[PDB]
Amino acid sequence: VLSPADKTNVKAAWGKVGAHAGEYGAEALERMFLSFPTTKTYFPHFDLSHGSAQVKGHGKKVADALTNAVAHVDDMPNALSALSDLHAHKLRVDPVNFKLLSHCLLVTLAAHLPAEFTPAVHASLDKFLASVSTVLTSKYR
Amino acid sequence: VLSPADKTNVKAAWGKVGAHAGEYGAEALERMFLSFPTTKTYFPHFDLSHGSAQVKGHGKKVADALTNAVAHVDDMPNALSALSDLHAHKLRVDPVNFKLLSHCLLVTLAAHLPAEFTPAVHASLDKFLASVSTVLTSKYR
Amino acid sequence: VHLTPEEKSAVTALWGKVNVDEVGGEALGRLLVVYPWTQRFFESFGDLSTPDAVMGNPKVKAHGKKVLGAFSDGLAHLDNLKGTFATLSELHCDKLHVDPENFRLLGNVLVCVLAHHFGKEFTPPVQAAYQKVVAGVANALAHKYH
Amino acid sequence: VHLTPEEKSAVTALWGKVNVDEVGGEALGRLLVVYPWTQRFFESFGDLSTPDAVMGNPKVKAHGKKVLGAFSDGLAHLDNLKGTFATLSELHCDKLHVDPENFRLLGNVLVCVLAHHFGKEFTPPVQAAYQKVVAGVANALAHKYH
Ligand code: HEM
Ligand code: HEM
Ligand code: HEM
Ligand code: HEM
Repeated sequence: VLSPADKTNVKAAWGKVGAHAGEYGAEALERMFLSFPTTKTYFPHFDLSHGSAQVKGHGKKVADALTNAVAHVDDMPNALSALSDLHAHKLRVDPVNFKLLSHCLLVTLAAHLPAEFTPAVHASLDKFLASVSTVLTSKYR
Repeated sequence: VLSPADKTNVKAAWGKVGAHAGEYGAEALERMFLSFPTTKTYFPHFDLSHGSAQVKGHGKKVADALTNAVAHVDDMPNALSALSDLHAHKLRVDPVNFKLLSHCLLVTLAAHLPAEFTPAVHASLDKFLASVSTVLTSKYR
Repeated sequence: VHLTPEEKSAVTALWGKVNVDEVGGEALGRLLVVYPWTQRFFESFGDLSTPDAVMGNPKVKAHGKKVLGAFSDGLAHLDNLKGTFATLSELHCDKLHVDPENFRLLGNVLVCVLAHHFGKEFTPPVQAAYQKVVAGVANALAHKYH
Repeated sequence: VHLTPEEKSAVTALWGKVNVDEVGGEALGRLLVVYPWTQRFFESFGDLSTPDAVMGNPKVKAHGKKVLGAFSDGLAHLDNLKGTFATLSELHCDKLHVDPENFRLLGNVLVCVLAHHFGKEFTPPVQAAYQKVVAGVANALAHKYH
């Protein structure tokens, strides 16, 4: 549901994220637990407190997983089918939460790449995070 | 984002409606217009009173649109490609309206097909209409 | 909920003809099946891996049983729902952590279960009022988020 | 609503440094670009066919200031957001027909704007506060739908 132009920036953005992917995923994850407390319950086995190590251990995973979706952005439902089964069947995450973590990613990316967060990119990124989300929440039964 | 089994219930549901198509689309529309009245503002010139031949003309145009979608099921962005330009670039229909309309086609079918509106079924048409809407609202620029 | 007499009549007429025992359960089963993530709030119910055990499942029917009683509650408390569902508001929100969109989904399903059993006798006009009733309860329910 | 003196501090603090001449327009611009169906409510504004087009537009920058304005008024009456927005709610719901989900998206756009301007000075603890506010306005504005 994207576009040629969109994908360009999704990269242009990823680009200046590069090997910061983990620093960010954490902040997103943290901004999320902080701004939207209910999302915490999905992590009881978690010391969520600031600087939490496992929290960062997650941040890097999520980020990397996104780095994947950008590369295989044209075959998503497929290249991320292991995560859908995890998030839809096993974990059973409310689709509403993917909206929050996505907003928090746009915020995070926002406050760390002021030059790549151009209206047209923001729009793009938003669309991208939108799709990935529909994926990870699309195998419910 | 539909399992091969979904499509099954979509065709055994589509079938059991057949000639009622244009008829039910008109009923799906009226329910939307009455239950969700803001939706009316997208049809400024129409006459949306009961038995409005205008609604019924359109209701069918809509139901045909669907059977056409229930056809190129796995190449939807492309089959319904053009309608995506009307609701997304020309009409700019609030995506929330689609959800409203979809909920009405549903209620319309469960009141006219108790013989085929079982759960596994219900969730199939919903995944479907949602994917239908995602596309018709997916081109916005 | 600012409903008219018309919309009050059409309703209380069709609610009497409601299977106070089977609809609540028909609804919750349908939510759980179509909006599967809702299943997370019901582990202690057991088997819900398929649409059938879900529908069949006793707890579901047992629970849907109570749920509807709450709908009938407000369906004769239309001038004060915010009150009517306060405790229910406190439960689902502060204690259960149920995202309010879901209430709109359940009630939207409740309108589907009603549209199933009463076929034709469930007209667009009726729907519009119920849609109003469900909206009320739904929001009235999300209040400990307001 | 109801934040905490800890929160009230970080917000009023941050709000101060906001350029009450750019931000409102920034948010309304991104709203229009990111969730384009929203342009529909703005035919009267003119050119909005491209990001630069929209962002450049002074009609947008103009309306943006009015919008920001209302937030400011609201931040000032966190204890009465519902009343504070009472007329704007009749306006937006009965009169204009905006769907409430959109109030929630403008609020999130605003928050992305504060992050873009204030970079890392915009911290999780602070955004959390703001999220409490924009949700508040969003809910306040939606009352003629409640
Ligand atoms: C941008 C969207 C998201 C992406 C790309 C993503 C990605 C991932 C990945 C890659 C894993 C671990 C995979 C593995 O090691 O096998 C994971 C785990 C998990 N995710 Fe997500 N996720 C997203 C959104 C969410 C949301 C919104 C929630 C709900 C708050 C959530 C909750 C969880 C939970 C509970 C786990 C298991 C954690 C554990 O116990 O180890 N995710 N996610
Ligand atoms: C199930 C999802 C929907 C489908 C399949 C659908 C389909 C269609 C079709 C086939 C047409 C006529 C296309 C043409 O001949 O050029 C049309 C027109 C139109 N649709 Fe939809 N639609 C859907 C949802 C909606 C919604 C939610 C709205 C918002 C209320 C809407 C508003 C309109 C309007 C305003 C027109 C132009 C009517 C005219 O000027 O004659 N549609 N639609
Ligand atoms: C707006 C429609 C709904 C109504 C009227 C409703 C009503 C009720 C009622 C009356 C109870 C029993 C309260 C008690 O006496 O302990 C209950 C319990 C419960 N509900 Fe709902 N509910 C609704 C929607 C939902 C949704 C959408 C979910 C999540 C998907 C949900 C999840 C639960 C859970 C997990 C319990 C068990 C509480 C306990 O016993 O600890 N409900 N509900
Ligand atoms: C929740 C955040 C929002 C706030 C605080 C807000 C505030 C305002 C204010 C203060 C006015 C001008 C009132 C006047 O001078 O009479 C206004 C006008 C308007 N707003 Fe909003 N608004 C918000 C969200 C939205 C959204 C999401 C839309 C739809 C995309 C929208 C569409 C409009 C339109 C079309 C007008 C023109 C009204 C007229 O000229 O009579 N607003 N808004």
